[PDB]
Amino acid sequence: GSHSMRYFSTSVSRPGRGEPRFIAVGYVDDTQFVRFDSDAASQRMEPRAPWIEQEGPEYWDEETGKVKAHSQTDRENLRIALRYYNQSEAGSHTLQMMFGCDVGSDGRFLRGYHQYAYDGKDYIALKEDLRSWTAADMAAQITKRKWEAAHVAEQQRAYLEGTCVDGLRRYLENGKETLQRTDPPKTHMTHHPISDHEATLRCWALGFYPAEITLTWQRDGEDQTQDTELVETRPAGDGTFQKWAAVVVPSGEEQRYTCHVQHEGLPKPLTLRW
Amino acid sequence: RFPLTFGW
Amino acid sequence: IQRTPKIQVYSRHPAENGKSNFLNCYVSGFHPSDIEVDLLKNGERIEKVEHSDLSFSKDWSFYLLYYTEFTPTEKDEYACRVNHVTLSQPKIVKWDRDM
Repeated sequence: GSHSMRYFSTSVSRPGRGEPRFIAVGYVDDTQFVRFDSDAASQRMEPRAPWIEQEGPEYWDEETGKVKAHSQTDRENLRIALRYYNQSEAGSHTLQMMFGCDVGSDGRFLRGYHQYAYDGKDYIALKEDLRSWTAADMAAQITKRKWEAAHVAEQQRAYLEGTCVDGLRRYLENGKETLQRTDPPKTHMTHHPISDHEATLRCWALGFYPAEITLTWQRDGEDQTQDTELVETRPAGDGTFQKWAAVVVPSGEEQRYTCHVQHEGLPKPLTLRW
Repeated sequence: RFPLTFGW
Repeated sequence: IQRTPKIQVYSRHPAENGKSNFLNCYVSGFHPSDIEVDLLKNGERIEKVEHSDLSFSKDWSFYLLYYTEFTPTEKDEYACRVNHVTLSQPKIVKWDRDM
């Protein structure tokens, strides 16, 4: 059980029609636990997972503090952005940020992240060593100079290796029953004739957590990586996930194909046969 | 715990 | 700086007529974040449809889950309708028990 904590933030300017839209969410693994929305009436950081509600009014105040501050910083970042590339104040622009830390099973620091996108393209990110940034263009160069001059990294490195992961453990302990159990996929296969010369095998996986999953289709034991319709994994909307995989099969050959399923909630990987 | 962050 | 959404329309649990379920429309991998998403019952858009909070994958592209509590029948038609700048005309996608 490797684990991750992530925050995502999006700010979208509305030239003319108000301040930027700002939306922030947090995740332990594929479970969202908190959200901020500037448009919502509550104007606080809000819970989205039963267990984070254990936290005191202290935590709510301070988290609201920070997400609020960040949203203001975004407002200015959007303004600065236009200035850097000389863009119209009439266009709508999007500003995104990811932050988090990864721990292994023992609970110890693996990885830390802090990266940004402007208009959906990489802008600036903290390198893996956590001591320098990677800047995607000349605008982001300027941002980087400031950040080195300001010695921002020394703070981020420490925060990630220190407080981020400490926060990760504590959430994992608190939201135990939920975050630490792993739900396995209920699997099955369906058959859908489409002509007199061909039929469709579709392999399902349902009710699984976490979202990480591999569906693979074989013929005679030979991989079929090329001839396989695969859907992007998708949430049930009850905290589980779903995926499926499909192959067009020459009528009479259904028995030549097998379906393979890997998921860390399965002791053994599965072979499914029609 | 949400991050502290800095101006571009 | 431009990505068309992937649309998926599907139920939470395996569909059984007369049993209440949830109709879900998952949009994913799009950009920018402006998106309109409707759930239709026989072509008539269903009113109280909710959605997750805007988030995004590793690659910066966005995803949203829209859902409503519904009771399918073997008579009723259900669909997702979607628009986005990358779409010239709203996209209707029919819910298929099997996909």
